Amino acid sequence: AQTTLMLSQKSDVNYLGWSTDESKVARQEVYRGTTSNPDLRERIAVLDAETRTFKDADTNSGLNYWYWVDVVSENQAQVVSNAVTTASSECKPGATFENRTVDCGGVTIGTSCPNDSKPLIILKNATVKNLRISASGGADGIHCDSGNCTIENVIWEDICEDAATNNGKTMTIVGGIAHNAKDKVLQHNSKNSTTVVKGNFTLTGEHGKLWRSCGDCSNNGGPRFLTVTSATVNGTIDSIAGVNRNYGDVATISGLKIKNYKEGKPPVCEEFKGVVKGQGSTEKYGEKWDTTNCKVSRSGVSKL
Ligand SMILES: O=C(O)[C@H]1O[C@H](O[C@@H]2[C@H](O)[C@@H](O)[C@@H](O[C@@H]3[C@H](O)[C@@H](O)[C@@H](O[C@@H]4[C@H](O)[C@@H](O)[C@@H](O)O[C@@H]4C(=O)O)O[C@@H]3C(=O)O)O[C@@H]2C(=O)O)[C@H](O)[C@@H](O)[C@H]1O
Repeated sequence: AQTTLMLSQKSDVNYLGWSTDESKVARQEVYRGTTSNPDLRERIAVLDAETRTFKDADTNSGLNYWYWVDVVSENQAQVVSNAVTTASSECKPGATFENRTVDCGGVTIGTSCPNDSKPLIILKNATVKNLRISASGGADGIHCDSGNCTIENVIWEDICEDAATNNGKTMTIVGGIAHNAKDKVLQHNSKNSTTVVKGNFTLTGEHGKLWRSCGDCSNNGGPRFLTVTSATVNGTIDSIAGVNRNYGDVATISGLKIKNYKEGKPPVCEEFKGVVKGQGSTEKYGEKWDTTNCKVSRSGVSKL
């Protein structure tokens, strides 16, 4: 197998994002050192088998750091990633991948962020992994335009418009770090489709919503589904999910951690009235728990 590791430095905190193709994961260990020498690294954490991200806030600046992540299987096999520090050619803006998995090997891409009224990567029943979207060249992020798409270990240094848009059947977010400065992270426009969030997808900075079933799209309708099983918001966010109840949307949220979380701060699942473009405006009903459209108990959300 293989483990590909990437690092994002935001607000004096080091965020690690990795993808692994190991099958029966038992645990994952994070190693950190003050030099390049792997032999001098030390275990600063032993994590569970599902997370694909890690936050190291116990670092002092002025000092460079090297990181490695060791993915261990049930058969105790150890798949150590490449080193990342604070010190393929197919992944370029405007690219379209179809019916395959493209490993971007941790490269950075971007164009620019327009000022008016443009997808960076379009996936048609495909998967993209180990990709970093630059701070200025975000455009309209990643578009899943058909079939099942997986966006694995993608780091958004900043979000220009939308981080990822589900215009397909199923959009799965596995791990990844999404940063934004003052917004829509996951935009869902297709109908009879699902958006899955796991691998502890992490949002940092300032955000609007983690996920929003389009409220006023042209030819709007539903149903649209969201299933969050693992995610973390280490910053401020207006709300987590926005469902159109009149359209049959269902948001199921568990395994979510939020920095300084408190009832209504921020609201998690909110119900709206969806409208067709031009035929009115979208009104917010409010935050809801354990309803037909908002399937999330207070047990599924906790303070980071
Ligand atoms: O004509 C189209 O179909 C259009 O689709 C894409 O754009 C999407 C929406 O059509 C567009 O109006 C916008 O919508 C978002 C959000 O999804 C929508 O619910 C609404 O959000 C309101 C409020 O305006 C926001 O500021 C915030 O407070 O949230 C509110 C809410 O009810 O949740 O308006 C939003 C917005 O204006 O950005 O973006 C949608 C998107 O997928 O990005 C295409 O991008 C567009 O070109 C066109 O094809």
